[PDB]
Amino acid sequence: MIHELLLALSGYPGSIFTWNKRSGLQVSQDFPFLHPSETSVLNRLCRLGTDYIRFTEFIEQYTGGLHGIYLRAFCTGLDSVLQPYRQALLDLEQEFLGDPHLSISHVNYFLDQFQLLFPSVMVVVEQIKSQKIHGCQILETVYKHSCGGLPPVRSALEKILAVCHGVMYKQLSAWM
Amino acid sequence: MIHELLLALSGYPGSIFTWNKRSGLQVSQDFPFLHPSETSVLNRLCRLGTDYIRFTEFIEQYTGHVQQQQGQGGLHGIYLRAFCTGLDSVLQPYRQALLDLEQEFLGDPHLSISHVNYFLDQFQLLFPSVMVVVEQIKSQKIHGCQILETVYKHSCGGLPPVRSALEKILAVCHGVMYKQLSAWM
Amino acid sequence: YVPDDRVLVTETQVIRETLWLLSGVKKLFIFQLIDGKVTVRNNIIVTHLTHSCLRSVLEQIAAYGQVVFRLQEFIDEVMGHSSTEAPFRTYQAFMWALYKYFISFKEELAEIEKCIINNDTTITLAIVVDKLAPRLSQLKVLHKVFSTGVAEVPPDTRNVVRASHLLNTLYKAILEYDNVGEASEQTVSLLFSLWVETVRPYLQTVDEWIVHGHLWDGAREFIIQRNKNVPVNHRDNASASSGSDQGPSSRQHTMVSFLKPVLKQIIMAGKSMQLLKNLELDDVHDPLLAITFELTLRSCLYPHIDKQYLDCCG
Amino acid sequence: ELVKDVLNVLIGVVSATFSLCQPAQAFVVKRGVHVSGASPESISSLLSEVAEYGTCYTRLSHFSLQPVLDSLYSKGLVFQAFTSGLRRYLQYYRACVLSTPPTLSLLTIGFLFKKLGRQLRYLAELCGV
Repeated sequence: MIHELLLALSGYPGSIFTWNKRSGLQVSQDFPFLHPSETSVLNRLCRLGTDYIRFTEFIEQYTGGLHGIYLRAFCTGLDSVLQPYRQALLDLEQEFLGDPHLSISHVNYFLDQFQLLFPSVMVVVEQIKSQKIHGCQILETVYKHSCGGLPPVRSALEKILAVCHGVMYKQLSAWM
Repeated sequence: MIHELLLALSGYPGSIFTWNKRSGLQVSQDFPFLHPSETSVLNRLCRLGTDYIRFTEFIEQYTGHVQQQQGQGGLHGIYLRAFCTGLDSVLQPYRQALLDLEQEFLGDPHLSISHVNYFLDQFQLLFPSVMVVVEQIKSQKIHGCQILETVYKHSCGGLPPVRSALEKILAVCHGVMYKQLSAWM
Repeated sequence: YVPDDRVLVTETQVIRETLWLLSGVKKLFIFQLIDGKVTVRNNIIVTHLTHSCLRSVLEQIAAYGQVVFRLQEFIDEVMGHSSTEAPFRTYQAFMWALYKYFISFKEELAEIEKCIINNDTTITLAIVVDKLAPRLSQLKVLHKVFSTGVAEVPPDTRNVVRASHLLNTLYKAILEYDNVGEASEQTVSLLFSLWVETVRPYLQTVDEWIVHGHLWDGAREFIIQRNKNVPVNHRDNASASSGSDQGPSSRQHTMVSFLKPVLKQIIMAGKSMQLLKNLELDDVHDPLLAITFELTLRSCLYPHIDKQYLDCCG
Repeated sequence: ELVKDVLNVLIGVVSATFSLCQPAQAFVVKRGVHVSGASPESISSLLSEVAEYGTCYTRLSHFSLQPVLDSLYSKGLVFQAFTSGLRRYLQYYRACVLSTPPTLSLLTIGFLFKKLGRQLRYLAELCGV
């Protein structure tokens, strides 16, 4: 329950949070154990895990279709934005291990800051797939969303863009 | 299970580690107290031991066994003796290592077998290799100097440790040749 | 509904099982193996885990389990544990480097185990899984170098074809990871370490031929096969110290990529030295190496060769 | 702790034994059988190998020790010279045994004396006794 979810938010889906292609980690059951409505809270929480499952499938294939040294650089980046979202799922369990009363809500509050970085970093990734921004025009689609305006997703996309600039400062240093 | 293994590897068997001449060292394979997972590791560790015992037996068999009493290069010879003098000195570091492990176990009362696997795993590779150098000598009845070449062809070994390891033996054996040539010349 | 019987293993026991599996071990009660395929044991349950989620994480560890096992099976095969005088000389150099990588990996797994056995510190499935993440990054790349270098043609009949190819899936895939980024510098430093200890055999053979003037190889490992060198010197091309006519070719035979730039110089210093006679190359590359600059790193290897050709042929 | 005995077993001592008697029937080496205080059999086997060395010392120390007596008709003047020299070696061998750290690991003591152990057994065989 607090170890089934604190791993379901991570990549392993499990029996409660069944995975499907049309919709991801959508728990659909009437359970005596959870309160009738915790499923409504869980449904809101499930949105975060679905994108974390998907973001890793994409980093997996990279690092005919998309190919290049940039998709081997935007992808290393999607690992670093996701790093404070791995350490923040490890700590939830550590608090949960000793305190026997903390309930699902504590998960909601602790993981509410990841409902602004994750939804707006998912459109950059679908843009790079629906349109084959495979060549050096990948830097454009990071700096076009990097002006941004929602500040949490504005420095996140900054982390990804700078890495690209390090690959674009090594090809252009061998030339000049 | 802990002090017992060092005793076995050191070259003296115990009931848990049953010496069979055909099977070298072998675990009983059945103890309800120990789960199957540790068994395989022990067997793997036993292999290094299986070789340690055989080597010592062979060295003992042809070295100092007699005061030079159909002796022949396979059976005997100043060169055959030289191979043995070297074999034990090349194996010396294995002795020092086993000795050292005990000091740590004396130092701490609960060290996993995996810890053993890690420290002894550099020898896990040198020992099988040295085995063929001797195995060729016995089957072909290599006689006299022909032994000096048999090691030299294995001196081209693709493991840098083995190369250094065998090279030491040739230096020892050359000593005798240099010694006999030291007179006729 | 009928309940199915399950073992009820503790979560602490599972961590000890994976650490042994991630290192080389066989016949573990969990992750039972059947045909070179390590697979999660059919029935294991824990107090705080549902059967499905535990299957998901365990299967996920077992997959890394299949890679480490296959490398352990290859290392085992050419360790001497098993023709008459057939030292392949390159597969032996590759496996030895692979072994050095397996020693350091087995030691990090030893440290995690020591803390697990004698401490009150909490180590659980999520903590260790994420602790090893850099080692798991390395394994996926290592499986790829192997699954192409040694598994590209499963019958694998010819011997010169196998050595040239392995040195060419290592010189090729290092360029692939060279400009990936400067973030971890982990994958490249690993691949480069496998490369230096797999070319060590070829550069022993080249140096022996460049000053001793005798090409010397078995299993036809080298690329300038001296197939016509046995009887030619009786003639006094006719001088086929290097019968490259039967050595390098575009299709029938092969040439390793890294040595194409200096190939012409080597053969002509080689023939020159043998005629001059009828009257530390690994230990020079490593010293200059110790002071995206991948091709330029290979540039510093060449002047050692250009010197020999300019002097000996002169 | 028991090792202290083994150290002096290199010299002749009675905690272990070389009974001048019929093998097994009265000939013997102190040993622990069935119940024992921390003694798995291989320890006894390891103790047996040192013992071999010890038996030689006693016999050898005896072969050289017997002096000329001033009337050695059977042996020659040259035989009396051989024994004298042998003792000088035996004395040096005895000194190394004494030098051994009183405090050392059980297995470590044997591995330390192995080279000497064979060296002497060879010296022993060189002489018929």
